[PDB]
Amino acid sequence: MNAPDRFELFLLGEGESKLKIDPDTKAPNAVVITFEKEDHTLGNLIRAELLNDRKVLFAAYKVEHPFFARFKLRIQTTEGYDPKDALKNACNSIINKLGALKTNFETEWNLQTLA
Amino acid sequence: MIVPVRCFSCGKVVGDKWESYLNLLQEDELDEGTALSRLGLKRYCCRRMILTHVDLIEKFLRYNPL
Amino acid sequence: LKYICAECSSKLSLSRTDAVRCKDCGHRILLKARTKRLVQFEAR
Amino acid sequence: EGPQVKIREASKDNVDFILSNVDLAMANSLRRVMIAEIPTLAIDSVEVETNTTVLADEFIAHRLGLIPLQSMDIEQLEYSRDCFCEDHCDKCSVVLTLQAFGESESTTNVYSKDLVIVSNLMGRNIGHPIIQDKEGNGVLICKLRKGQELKLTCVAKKGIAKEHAKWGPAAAIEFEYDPWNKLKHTDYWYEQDSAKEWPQSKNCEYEDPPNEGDPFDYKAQADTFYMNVESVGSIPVDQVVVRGIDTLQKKVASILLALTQM
Ligand SMILES: [Zn+2]
Ligand SMILES: [Zn+2]
Ligand SMILES: [Zn+2]
Repeated sequence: MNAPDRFELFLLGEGESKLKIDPDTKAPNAVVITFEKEDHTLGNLIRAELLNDRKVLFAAYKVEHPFFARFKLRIQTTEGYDPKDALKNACNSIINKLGALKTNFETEWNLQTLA
Repeated sequence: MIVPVRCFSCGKVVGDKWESYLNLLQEDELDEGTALSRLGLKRYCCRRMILTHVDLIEKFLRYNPL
Repeated sequence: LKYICAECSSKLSLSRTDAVRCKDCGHRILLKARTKRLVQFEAR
Repeated sequence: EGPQVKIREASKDNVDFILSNVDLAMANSLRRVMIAEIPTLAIDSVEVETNTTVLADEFIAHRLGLIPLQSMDIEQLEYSRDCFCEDHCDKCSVVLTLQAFGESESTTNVYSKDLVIVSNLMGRNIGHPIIQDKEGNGVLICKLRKGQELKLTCVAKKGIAKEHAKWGPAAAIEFEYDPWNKLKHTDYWYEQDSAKEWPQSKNCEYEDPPNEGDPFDYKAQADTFYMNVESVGSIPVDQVVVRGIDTLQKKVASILLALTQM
């Protein structure tokens, strides 16, 4: 028997990376990325904010099969600007925005606690 | 059987509320819909469980094992 | 303690023919004494 | 600064609030992280030393597994998987013990407020089962009469809600945006009137009505969300919101450092 349990649902790659950097061969400056042990709860966020950035040209994620907690992501953008740099810019935007959200939340929570 | 712990849909703990919901119907003579409301279960996914759970455990329990 | 037989908690400790019809009871069906061995579970 | 936040009302167990200057994926991902990823503590493995009751053993296991536990200090200890030890050291786990007896003539209940902490608690606020009502009893486990016995050895571990619904703090969630359907992200099935045949949202009045005749504001975009978080009670609600935000950003920063290390 060899049917997988929920240990492989989110535990990062055992004897394995977290992500692959494979170049597309069908359009200039396109990379596909394979994250694993993740799903929509990260992929939709990265895709949406990366699309909010203006220098990119294409950004879309898909999950292949709900039996597997992996998903792909394809980025192309105009010349000079590296897709990996695009991705790291996107992550920095995300960390900044929601850190601001966090601090704002403790301020208002402490305010709402009367006195 | 006991009341379930933790409503299958939502997850809110149920099971503290059982004997309370009983004595809301024993001496307080209260209508049961209002009884669940005053018990404080305003979503209905939680509400179905207390309303429909049957208590077979005491009918089991009236044997005399050992 | 090896057998139960009944509603009585007659621990018969049976080897052979020590009134299987246990003394406080009158049963003759001899139920068999859940173990003392430690058991494991998994509350997933 | 950025994503402003407004509190409508709060209680011991639920927070209802407004979220603005934010994007849709941001809000939705916050929702999912809160519902699935918050680490906590729950009872996990159980050893029946002695059961006698009519109630079955794996009921006792499963129903034990669902009692919420005090988890303010959850970050202090670490996972059993990552732990340097083996077999539940105090610095990765906690131990629980239950005792019951068919004492009385009438049926005796076994409430959650009977199981007691045994191992080293090391001064961190962990493991005490929550008593929500005002009558001392926890949540009901099992009933006994006059001869039945329970002797339980229990071990709690870290766990997260993704692989089991034991480890959830979430218990419910609420979510709403554009209660007046100005964004036209839906249109109403109806037979005489959309307006008559549908009840108004409770959150209608916090935005103005759609002014009746102005053309379709196509360039607009979703904002101003409506959240209501309602924890089970294993952890305070402010803590669950802030921890969800924290763990989402921890995830994103992890992917960032993995990329840089590649
Ligand atoms: Zn429910
Ligand atoms: Zn007998
Ligand atoms: Zn350990």
